[PDB]
Amino acid sequence: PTINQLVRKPRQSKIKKSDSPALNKGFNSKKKKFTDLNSPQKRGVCTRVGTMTPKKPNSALRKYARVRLSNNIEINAYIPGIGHNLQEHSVVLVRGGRVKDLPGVRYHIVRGALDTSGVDGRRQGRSLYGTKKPK
Amino acid sequence: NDRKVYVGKVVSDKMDKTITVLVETYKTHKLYGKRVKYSKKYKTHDENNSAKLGDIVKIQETRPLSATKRFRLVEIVEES
Amino acid sequence: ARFRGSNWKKSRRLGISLSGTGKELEKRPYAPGQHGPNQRKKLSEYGLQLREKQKLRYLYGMTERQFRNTFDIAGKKFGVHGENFMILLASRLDAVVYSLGLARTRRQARQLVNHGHILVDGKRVDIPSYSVKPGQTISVREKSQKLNIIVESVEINNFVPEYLNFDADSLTGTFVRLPERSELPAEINEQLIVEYYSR
Amino acid sequence: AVKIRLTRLGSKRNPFYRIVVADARSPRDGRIIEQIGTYNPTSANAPEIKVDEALALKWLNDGAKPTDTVHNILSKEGIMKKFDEQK
Amino acid sequence: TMTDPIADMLTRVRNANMVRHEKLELPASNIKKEIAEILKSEGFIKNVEYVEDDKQGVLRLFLKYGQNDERVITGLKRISKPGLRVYAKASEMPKVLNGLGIALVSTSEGVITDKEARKRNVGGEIIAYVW
Amino acid sequence: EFEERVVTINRVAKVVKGGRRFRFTALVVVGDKNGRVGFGTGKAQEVPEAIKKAVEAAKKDLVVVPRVEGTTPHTITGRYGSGSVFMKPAAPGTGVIAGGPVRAVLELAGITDILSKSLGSNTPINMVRATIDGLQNLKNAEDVAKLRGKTVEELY
RNA sequence: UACCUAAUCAGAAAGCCACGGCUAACUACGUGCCAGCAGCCGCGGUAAUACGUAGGUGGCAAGCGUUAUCCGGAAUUAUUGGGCGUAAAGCGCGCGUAGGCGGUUUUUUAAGUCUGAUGUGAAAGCCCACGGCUCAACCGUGGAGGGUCAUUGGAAACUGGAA
RNA sequence: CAUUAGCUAGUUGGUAAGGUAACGGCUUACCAAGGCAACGAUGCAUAGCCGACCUGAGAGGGUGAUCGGCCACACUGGAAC
Repeated sequence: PTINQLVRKPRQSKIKKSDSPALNKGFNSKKKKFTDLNSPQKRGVCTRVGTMTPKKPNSALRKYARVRLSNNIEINAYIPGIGHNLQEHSVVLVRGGRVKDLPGVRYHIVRGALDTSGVDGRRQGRSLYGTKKPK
Repeated sequence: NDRKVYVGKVVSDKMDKTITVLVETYKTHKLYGKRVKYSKKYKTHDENNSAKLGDIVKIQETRPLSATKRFRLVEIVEES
Repeated sequence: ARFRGSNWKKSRRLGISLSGTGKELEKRPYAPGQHGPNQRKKLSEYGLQLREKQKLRYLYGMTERQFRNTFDIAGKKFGVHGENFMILLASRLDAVVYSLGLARTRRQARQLVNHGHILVDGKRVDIPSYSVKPGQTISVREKSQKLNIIVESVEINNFVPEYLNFDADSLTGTFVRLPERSELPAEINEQLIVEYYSR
Repeated sequence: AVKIRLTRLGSKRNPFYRIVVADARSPRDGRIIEQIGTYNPTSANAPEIKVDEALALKWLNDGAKPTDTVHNILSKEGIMKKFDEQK
Repeated sequence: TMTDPIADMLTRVRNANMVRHEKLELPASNIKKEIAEILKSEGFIKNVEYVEDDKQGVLRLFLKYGQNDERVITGLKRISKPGLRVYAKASEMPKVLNGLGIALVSTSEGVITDKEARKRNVGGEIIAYVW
Repeated sequence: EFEERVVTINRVAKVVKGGRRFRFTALVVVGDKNGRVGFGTGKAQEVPEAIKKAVEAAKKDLVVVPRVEGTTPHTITGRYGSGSVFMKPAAPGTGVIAGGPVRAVLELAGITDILSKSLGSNTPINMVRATIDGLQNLKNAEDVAKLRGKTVEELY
């Protein structure tokens, strides 16, 4: 635009909508209010453990878990790895990162953490997927 | 020392011993650099209210008079 | 010593001889590993920039974030960024000791500086990364002046670069001059590491 | 009241001090009025001290009161002597 | 309506130079007169002719081209525009094409070039870029 | 001797009654690292022959690039279609700060120190055309002084 | 307690991630659109350098990766530095108010503009130099820099005011 | 933030009196109808501010841990000695 049009109407940049919104909100049990926190991870309770069919191009039974976080927020989280020991009423640690196939899963359950075991036979890539150094 | 002086235009003389002086100045835009005209209204004291709406007058600051006035009328130069 | 590894496999993956002056790239001048003997593919721009950086880094035994930190100091100085970078590497105490001729290689000279056998300006300097300035004195510790390893290499060193005055008697050095690009290793393209860090 | 005192400017076990004219109520490393000089007690042998003369005698005439060791520092430059001469 | 007579002058030169016209005429002005004589002394145009008519006399400009019809003037750019004016200090005077081109600066010492303006250590309005 | 660099190799297709007659096109820039650079393209039925046609195409048209100590005489922005390449001369030790196809063009010429940015389309062919366009609009002090009837010192 | 001096031992002191392209690093085996991987392009359907493992390789290293958030790359709010025929974008068209901009010359003024001088923009910070810790981090000194700043001279082409 | 447009009535000015370290609607009486607002009054939401820090070639963008300057607060809310 012209300089005068810019002076009257300064340029407005676009706002950035962030992924993993449920990690950006805290809770205050005393005031019954939601806060803004920007947490790396959040801890929740598994209210449902099951398996989800993936998007159309792919075909594989993917394990997931419905997790109610520390907030009053109920999200769906992926379970990386082969074997998992999670049933209902399991405390998990949930990080960011979505699954492309699974529609409605925007988070990942951290393996090898509070009440979540690692992958039994993992030998290369043990930082991810939990599990300690064999021998 | 020295108290600041402004020159403006009388835009209100509906109150006794008080006039409103419009001191228009210039402020450049920080980003685009264009100078934009902006105006500021000053409420000034004049015991003998000889200023009439439309006069360019001389204004000098002083101690607080009333809730808003901080200026006195120094010189009237226009007639309108 | 940080690397503490195979100095042949590195010089085989890289294109230069690092330490040894040829003894490493004689029978197998190709890359190490299972796919080493077979033919080599072409290298992209990034592969060539990274290769040359690894050439100079493994030559001096420094690690990253210290190679990078030294590179950052070089840009501050006047002149060509690449030249002052290699000048600063040649001014390291562990490198000056080897180039003086006190040791027979780079790693051993580091252990001579590290274990405190040097006594720069008559004072114990056991930091391999000490930056030697022109007009100093790189001596040898009195109790270490009867070291067989030191005297085994003091005579076979022969050539000493012009920016280093070496005394065979009293086991002392001088660092008379700032090294020029000529005296520096000629197998390293300085302009290719400058471009790597600008990526 | 107004005090001529030392402000710590050193790291762990390596203290450096500035000779500063400051109010007594102000924090040690906080608000000040004027910097007068420096005091390094950990230098080679003798503690190297640097003091200005015009401002130091200006504040002393204005009623600033040196602390116990600023008195020593002002004495090693004869500042307290010349302050005494002008009775 | 006409708002920038100077920008019209530079565009007249730009348009005539593009089609390699040997000469052009434009209504004259004191500041437009000086810009023409700055370009003459800097070797961008051949000659400046000012003809006295009754009203706003005529400025005739004879453009210069080189051996292989090489347009001596490569481009013209109005810098200070009525919608946004540009003023520069002597310390931040711009160097058009690393000195291979002149910037017309109107200072208190008259309409001059950017090279010797730094010599007088004065600033003014950056009129146009000529390279 | 003219060093050659293959910029890009692209598999193109023409749909026929049978379907998808595949060809290969090659973009190659040639230069001498002394101030003569050129580009060309060629399409063959196989990759190794598309390069040779491109190399021959490039060697025909060479652009003389003026340069002062491995840097351009001044600042210029080359344009061709949607491609635009800004080119700033730099200090002796700077290096070639350039992107993709722009990097090959300047390296194959006698340019060793430049600051550049691709302010347009990233399509390789128009990037090269834009890069070449700036290099021919470049002017050295000698020519400019000659054109204006002045000495080089009179310019400065 | 730093620190120094004697003996003694290579002994007590490396792991993490990657290797399809972006992007440095490839083979074999197991499975067989399953198990699983994935930032995107996407891989996996009995001969996967893309999944798991084994060798090798490469990148770093007392750290290595993942997640969370900001700037960059993004010229993707374009003042520097974008556009509106067909990709998003010219209001259906007038009359018009504030505002923005405004033909040539002369005289004057000096608000902008330019050029000085003072006062201040604390200290600590950034950059440069120098010195001290065995080097470095760090520390200390000296400059520099930082304002739509205030007061006060000077210039008068341009913009502004007056005739 | 305009999908917040009209806000105030000690409000705004004056005249007296009081009291305040001090000017002043600071307060009280009596006069007049005034005062602010698309140059964003008001309202809503959010927030301690700055030197400074991160990022960027720069222009800019984000941030306000530790250190220093200022402000405000001391279980919540009033008051004075």
